[PDB]
Amino acid sequence: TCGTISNKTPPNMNQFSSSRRGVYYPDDIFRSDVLHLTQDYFLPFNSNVTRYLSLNADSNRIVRFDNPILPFGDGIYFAATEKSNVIRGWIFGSTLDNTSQSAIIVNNSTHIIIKVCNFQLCDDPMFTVSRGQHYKTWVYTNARNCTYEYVSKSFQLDVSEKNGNFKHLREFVFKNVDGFLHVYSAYEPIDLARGLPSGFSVLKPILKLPLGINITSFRVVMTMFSPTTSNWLAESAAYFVGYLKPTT
Amino acid sequence: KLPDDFTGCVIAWNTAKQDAGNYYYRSHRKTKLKPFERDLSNSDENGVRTLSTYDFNPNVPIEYQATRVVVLSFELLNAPATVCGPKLSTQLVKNQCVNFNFNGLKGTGVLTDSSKRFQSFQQFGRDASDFTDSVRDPQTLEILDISPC
Ligand SMILES: *[C@@H]1O[C@H](CO)[C@@H](O[C@@H]2O[C@H](CO)[C@@H](O)[C@H](O)[C@H]2NC(C)=O)[C@H](O)[C@H]1NC(C)=O
Ligand SMILES: *[C@@H]1O[C@H](CO)[C@@H](O)[C@H](O)[C@H]1NC(C)=O
Ligand SMILES: *[C@@H]1O[C@H](CO)[C@@H](O)[C@H](O)[C@H]1NC(C)=O
Ligand SMILES: *[C@@H]1O[C@H](CO)[C@@H](O)[C@H](O)[C@H]1NC(C)=O
Ligand SMILES: *[C@@H]1O[C@H](CO)[C@@H](O)[C@H](O)[C@H]1NC(C)=O
Repeated sequence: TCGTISNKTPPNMNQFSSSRRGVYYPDDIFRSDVLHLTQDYFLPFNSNVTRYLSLNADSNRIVRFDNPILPFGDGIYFAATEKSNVIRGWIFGSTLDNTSQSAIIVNNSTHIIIKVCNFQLCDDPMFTVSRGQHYKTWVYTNARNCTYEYVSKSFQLDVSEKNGNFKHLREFVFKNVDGFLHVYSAYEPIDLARGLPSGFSVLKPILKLPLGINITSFRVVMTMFSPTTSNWLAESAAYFVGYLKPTT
Repeated sequence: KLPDDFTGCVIAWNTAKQDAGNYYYRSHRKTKLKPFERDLSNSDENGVRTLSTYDFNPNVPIEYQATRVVVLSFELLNAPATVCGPKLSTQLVKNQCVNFNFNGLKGTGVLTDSSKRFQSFQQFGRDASDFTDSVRDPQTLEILDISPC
């Protein structure tokens, strides 16, 4: 089964700067004490980056739960500014429907799951949180022809609807080259209400996944919350998308 | 599709006796595959299949007979060895000019202990000339300096 959202407001797509944000290791070669000049898909400095929100404003009954199908370019830069682990992961593919294989990468509350299958996706792929704890996964209805799976070691997230401004900045770069999805990441403690903070970031290689799939599009998987297992509420989080461009 | 930067081996052999049956290949696509891309789509938008069929029988002409193919793709990074050839390991011989072979990294030079801090994954070190000046001994995990003979 799937969750549903009634009367989203559409994404406002405000734009912010990737100020030196989002550098990553371009190749697997170990280098030490050297200056390396290289042509690769990088996010240019001070590039425009588009903001997407999950937000709830009951005083206007305004909901935002911005999970559009975004293009995947020559790879993407992705950053979540976060306080309640609303951003749980991503769906990668082409059609993002059962006619093609898609890769789902999600922090399911106790395990990172990676699967490649002919998923039937929900219209709003999401997790749910009841009473501050994991409820149910509304990401996909059918798995069909799975051909890759990975599951990370056990953990627990904090899943409560923590109050205040954002405290976690999680950064990612995704590249799909020679049938590997490369994932790079960094984490930074933050204490800000809006936008990306300015600053230099280098993202470490986290994953090479031998997913032979065509990745053309992606979208984010997010939580909704409730105290009473119904009337699911959006909760304040923002994510930022930038596109890698061939640059030296 | 193989990449242009491919490193690896392509291996094939005839199996027309074993692999009788029906097997499929994509005869047409709107765009070529990327290297190591896969496309499992059977039906088109209307429902007719996009895949052609090999009819494999031992009775078909040789050119049409089934071959199995294995493609091995390799990497030789500055990272721990994961697959190795059957070579037996010798003792170390330090402070002498010797040939050496560490994880298939051949060379010649003088081996000594070293003060080098390596990274947890790192197997060898190089100076600004790419002269390999240190190597992790895969047996003891100790770091050896390599000097010119
Ligand atoms: C990967 O997937 C995309 C999307 O499914 C494919 O893009 C289609 O390509 C054909 C021919 O180029 C167009 O007629 C379609 O309109 C495209 N669809 C979209 C949504 O862009 C793409 O061809 C696939 N293969 C590769 C190698 O990218
Ligand atoms: C996007 O970039 C252009 C120039 O790079 C800039 O003029 C524009 O202001 C940016 N977007 C927004 C919403 O400001
Ligand atoms: C996903 O998390 C649930 C509980 O949070 C757990 O029971 C399940 O095992 C996890 N998924 C996988 C594939 O382990
Ligand atoms: C995919 O799964 C279905 C059964 O769910 C099966 O009929 C079909 O042949 C499978 N296709 C591939 C390519 O494995
Ligand atoms: C085998 O490798 C391990 C770890 O590298 C090492 O402790 C051991 O001495 C090596 N040789 C033998 C004979 O165990």
